[PDB]
Amino acid sequence: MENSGAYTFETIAREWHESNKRWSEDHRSRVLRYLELYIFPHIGSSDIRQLKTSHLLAPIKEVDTSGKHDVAQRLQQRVTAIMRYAVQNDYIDSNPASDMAGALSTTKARHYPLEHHHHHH
Repeated sequence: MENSGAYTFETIAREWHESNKRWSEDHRSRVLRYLELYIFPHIGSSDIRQLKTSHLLAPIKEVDTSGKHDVAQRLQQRVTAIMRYAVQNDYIDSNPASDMAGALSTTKARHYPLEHHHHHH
């Protein structure tokens, strides 16, 4: 990229998103403000190349306590997914969130998983 910058956590989310995995992206342009603030509340002082383990989940637990606990899962999935691409691009080397809120309540069976091979742009 000629214009050096925007290498942050923001653009990495766009990278896999532009292949279109989910909808409602039109709204996200504005929602980004609300999202960034609440997804990185106590951890918004760190760089993408310096993420930590599930200790950062503590402030996210706050909204969980409000009874809106389902949103926390929707939030965490971003950092969990992106961090996997981060490891696949090997620019973080290690895996800070190896679990990150693994097993919420009701565990399923997952009989013959498919989530082990994915490649299509």
